[PDB]
Amino acid sequence: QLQESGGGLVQAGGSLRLSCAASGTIFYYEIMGWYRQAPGKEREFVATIDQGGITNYADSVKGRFTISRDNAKNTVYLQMNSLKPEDTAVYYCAVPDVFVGRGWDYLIYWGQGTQVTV
Amino acid sequence: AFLILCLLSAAFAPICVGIVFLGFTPDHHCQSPGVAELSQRCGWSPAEELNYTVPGLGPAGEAFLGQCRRYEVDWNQSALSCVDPLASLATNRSHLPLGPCQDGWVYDTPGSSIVTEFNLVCADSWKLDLFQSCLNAGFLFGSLGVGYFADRFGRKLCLLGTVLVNAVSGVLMAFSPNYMSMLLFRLLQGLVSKGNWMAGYTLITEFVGSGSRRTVAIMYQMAFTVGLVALTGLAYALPHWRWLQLAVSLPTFLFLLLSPSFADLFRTPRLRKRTFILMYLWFTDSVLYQGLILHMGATSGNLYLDFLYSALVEIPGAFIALITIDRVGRIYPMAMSNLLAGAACLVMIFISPDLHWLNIIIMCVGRMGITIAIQMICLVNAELYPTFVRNLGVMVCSSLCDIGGIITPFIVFRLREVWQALPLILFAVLGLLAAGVTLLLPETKGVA
Repeated sequence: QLQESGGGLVQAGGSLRLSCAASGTIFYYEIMGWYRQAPGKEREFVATIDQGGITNYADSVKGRFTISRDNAKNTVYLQMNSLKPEDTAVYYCAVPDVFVGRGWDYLIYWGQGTQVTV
Repeated sequence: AFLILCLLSAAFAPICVGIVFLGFTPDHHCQSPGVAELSQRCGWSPAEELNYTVPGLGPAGEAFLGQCRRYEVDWNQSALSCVDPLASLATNRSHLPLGPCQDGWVYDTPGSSIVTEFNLVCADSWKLDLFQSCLNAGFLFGSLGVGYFADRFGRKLCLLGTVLVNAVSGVLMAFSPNYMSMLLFRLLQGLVSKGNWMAGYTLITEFVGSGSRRTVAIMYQMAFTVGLVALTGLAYALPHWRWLQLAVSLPTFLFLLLSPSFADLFRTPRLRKRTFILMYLWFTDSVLYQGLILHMGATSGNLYLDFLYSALVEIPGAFIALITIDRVGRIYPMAMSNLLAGAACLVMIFISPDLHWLNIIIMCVGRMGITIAIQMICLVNAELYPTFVRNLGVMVCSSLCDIGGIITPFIVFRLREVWQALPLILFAVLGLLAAGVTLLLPETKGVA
């Protein structure tokens, strides 16, 4: 059971915090990530994180987004700062399948996301 | 600070391998008194001595007829033409009596070994497997008790406590008078070595965080390869097992101078199927890796070069595994690596005439294929599973793996008498079967 939160409205160069809520069973033995819908286009990719702590990022948003893991609240956070005008879409929380495909383009879960605008 | 850990790993490396150099079986034939006097009296050639005197006759087969028989005749008090001494005494093969070898055996080697010293050659050939069986039993028994001893006194005394017996036992084994004391010292030394190396692993890996842990996870394979390579140089200048053991012992002396649990892991029907497939490939790969080295160490024409070459091709396996982690899924390299192991053996069983040139190329490919398939399991383990503190479940799993490893030398050594190419069929079957099980790992319910 995945649920997203956060979102709002910003003018230019703002900052807001997102949050993905896990169930407890998928928190410890799975891999989390974040995907961007980009309406009028195919879904995009932002960042992942695993149990060890090794993180991956997209070339377009490198040096701007930061992902962190919290164990007490059983949530996965994501920080976005200095937003570009292109960054406007709904953001989904997903659990990729490692053993098939390229490792990050096959989904077995989603949470219907939430909308943000600039 | 990595120098200490590298030295400890390079010191642990020869323990599981030293049976290749300490104990080897040279060409032998038992001693028949009366031939040396005739050889010195008539000037018999030493190269052709085993052509008119050996009881093996035909070199094909005749394992018992050549190494465990004598031509019991009256060598003395007999007049011969000094051309074919047996042409008149018997005049026919199998028409004169045989018997068991009594006085002893004459070996062809400049050095010495355990087989040469204690004569484990004719009917005591099964005594050599006890050498590895005792060490594996010590490895099994050491895992259960190392946790308990570290609690009442802390980790400060235990680490210093267990690095002195490993050297004292080695020295005393180098100064052993009989066979049973060697087994006792071997078990006493093997009780603690795996625990020491496991503690050193965590001690070295404490400082490394995310990413750094992955980077230092290969330095501990590089040190193992370096230790394996540097052992071939010592065995070249010290052809006596006492000297080699005493030379590899003293370094260590100078060196010292809600929450995650196994309960949650099994009730869920998706995390229960994933581990019964992941804890079986590990067993299969460990068995194959243990067996291949012991098989190579018994039928090698030139042992010093094959053992040197079998690590310079193991080195790039970690680099390939680290290269293929980002742009390729996790089951294609595993399937390819597990498929490359079976075909190597299946070809090795079939190249009779020109095998000497092709073995150094095929066995290297097999070793590389096995080396690649082990790092992927460790990377997946690090990626997907949480940080278990310490579990009797993991302890029992390691104990069962050691139980599986105890049996292997008996099957490897004792099944080769019926047929020479029989142990190379079980390895191929296991390798080919381990490739068809990894295809059940992907989740087929709503994968896209």
